[PDB]
Order: sequence, then structure tokens, then C-alpha cells
Amino acid sequence: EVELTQELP
Amino acid sequence: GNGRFLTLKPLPDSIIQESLEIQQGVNPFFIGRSEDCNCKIEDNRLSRVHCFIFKKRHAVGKSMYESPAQGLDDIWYCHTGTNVSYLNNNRMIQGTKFLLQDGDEIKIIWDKNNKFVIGFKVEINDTTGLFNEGLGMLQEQRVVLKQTAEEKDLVKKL
Repeated sequence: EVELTQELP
Repeated sequence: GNGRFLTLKPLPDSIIQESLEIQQGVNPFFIGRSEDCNCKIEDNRLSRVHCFIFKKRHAVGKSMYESPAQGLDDIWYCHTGTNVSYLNNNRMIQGTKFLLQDGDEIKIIWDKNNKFVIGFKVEINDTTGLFNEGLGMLQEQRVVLKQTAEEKDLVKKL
């Protein structure tokens, strides 16, 4: 269950 | 065409080996993880609506002596993802627009350490009265523009 954006550095 | 104008095909170079076709009939074309987007691309790195393409009527200032396109249409690529997309050689910051020239390779997500490499190939199949189709409008050679309420408004009703 995921619902987030993996914002990269 | 039966409703297709631009073709964005996630090439093998990208973790995605699929082909997306912007139905000229749909403006603007939204892309992202959430199926809500006209285009379906799910990458945990990008947002539900990483980016969307929008077609607009191309028009210059004047036509002194020389007669430009006069008033045709041009496809624009809008980005709203946090990870910022990359078009050919121009950076796409959340809230930017870019011209999509026939054969435009747009990078949706790129990670040097994560090795996460994405990119779609834009192939104009149908030309809906395109001033040309997308050659770069001369002089201005691939330049990134900023997005406004107009673009944000389209996604607002996504």
C-alpha cells in the first residue's frame, strides 16, 4: 500500500 | 487519423517499454501514475500527474515582409512533477512548458544513483493544422517556459 512520491535529491 | 496526433512511446532505454498516443481530440493530455491521467505511467518517483502535454494555437507578433505560419497549432509539454522532467537537453521544473518537436524525447525521471532512467519518444503521426509539426520554431531553439493559471487550471479539473 503506497501513495507517495519518491522525490529524489 | 482516428483521433491520434502525437505519440509518446516509453522506449526500451527507459524502464518502461510501452507506447502512449496523445489523442489529438484530448487537450490537454495528462500523464502520470494515476489512471486519471490521459496517459498511464506509474513510477513511485513521479507524482500521480508528473506531467501533461497541451496543444495551443501558434501565433507570432507580426508578419512584416516575411509571412510566418500565420496562425497554426503547436503542441506543448507541461511538467508538474516534483522530480522535474528533462526534455532533450532542457530542464523541466514543476510548472514549466516546452515545445514538442517531431521526435521529441522527454525524460520523465532520471536517477544517477538509483539508476532510474525514464524517457518517452514523441512521434507526430497526425498534424492537426500544425504550423509545421514541431521543428523548434527556428531562432528559439528548445527553450523552457513557465506555466501559468491556464495550465494549472487544466490539471485542477483532472
